[PDB]
Amino acid sequence: EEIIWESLSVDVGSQGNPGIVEYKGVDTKTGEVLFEREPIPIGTNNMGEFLAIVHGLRYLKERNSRKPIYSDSQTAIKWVKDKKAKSTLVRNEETALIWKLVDEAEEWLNTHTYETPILKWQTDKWGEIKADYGR
RNA sequence: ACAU
DNA sequence: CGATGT
Ligand SMILES: [Ca+2]
Ligand SMILES: [Ca+2]
Ligand SMILES: [K+]
Repeated sequence: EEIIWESLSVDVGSQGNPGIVEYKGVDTKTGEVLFEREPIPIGTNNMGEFLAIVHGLRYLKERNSRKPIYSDSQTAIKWVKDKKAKSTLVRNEETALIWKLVDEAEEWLNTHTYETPILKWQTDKWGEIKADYGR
């Protein structure tokens, strides 16, 4: 019902889907960019949404922060909860990098603990998530 | 249908 | 218009 302003917000941006993928995390309150991943040559929107959440978990754990993470992605929130990214993207030579990152993110989830609430950003009521790359 |  | 997902 109410935005939790003391939080981290994440989003993906891409050129094509599948296509070049990047992601970033921002302070929900100020918009300050806290991390940004170098573009990955080929991935999907949902792989990027997933990697952004997991990177957020790692970022907050390293800093002993109990802030929640917002994502607008129903898919990525579920994949994190399941510790399994059920992407349809072909695993081939071209997609090796994104798949390595996804595999490594799952591996981290399977070897670490966290209490970070992962919250759905309600775009229809609140506008675009603060980490949005725009049009 | 809903979320991107 | 297309694609990624539950
Ligand atoms: Ca998003
Ligand atoms: Ca966006
Ligand atoms: K659809």
